[PDB]
Amino acid sequence: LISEISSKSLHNLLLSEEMRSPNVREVLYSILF
Amino acid sequence: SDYTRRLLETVSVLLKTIEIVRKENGEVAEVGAALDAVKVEKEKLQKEIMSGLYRDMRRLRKERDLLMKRADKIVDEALSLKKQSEKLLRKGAREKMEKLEESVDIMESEYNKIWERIDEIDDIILKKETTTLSFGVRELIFIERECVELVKSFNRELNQKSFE
Amino acid sequence: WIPMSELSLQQQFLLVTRVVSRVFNALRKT
Repeated sequence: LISEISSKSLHNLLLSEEMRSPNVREVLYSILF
Repeated sequence: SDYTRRLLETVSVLLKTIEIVRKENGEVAEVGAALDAVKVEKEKLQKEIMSGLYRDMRRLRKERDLLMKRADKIVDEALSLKKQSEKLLRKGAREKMEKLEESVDIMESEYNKIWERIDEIDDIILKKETTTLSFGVRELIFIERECVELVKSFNRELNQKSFE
Repeated sequence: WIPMSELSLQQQFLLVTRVVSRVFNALRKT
């Protein structure tokens, strides 16, 4: 866990730019399966 | 704060590299060396940041360990004096029971302040986690991304220059 | 934190590629 916090601070999520629901994510994962 | 200032000096040297490779058509590998110098200096400074962070969390976790070990010692004393009180109740020495219950009261008062110092340590290590990670490494990552985007922009500019 | 069950396919890709890139950088000094 030495570099895990550095990985946390590194990741670039500041711009979302997506613009649903978690059950929709469930069926998307099942469909991908 | 001085970490950001020194990396700002490094990226100002990188701006000088950009200037010289823009004026007299300098080698792009010079810009690569400049960006890699910013990279390795940011890396070693972030290593220094985690070195200081690990040093003081080791210090404060060692103090917290010492204090909970001492709390274990004090509750061991409480258990020992409680057993002495239980065995003394079968004898009938009331003059020593008052001293023993006062000894229990004082150790309970000490144990309360032990827990207070535990709570003081925990919030302090939490704040040390929050502030340093929220400012230092984030600012270094931001200036790294700004410098690599500037280098990419100039390299694509030189790509346009060479293709014309 | 913003836990792992909230990101997307490309964000999970960046997570897993950061993990394997850390493993790579740890293994390339051998």
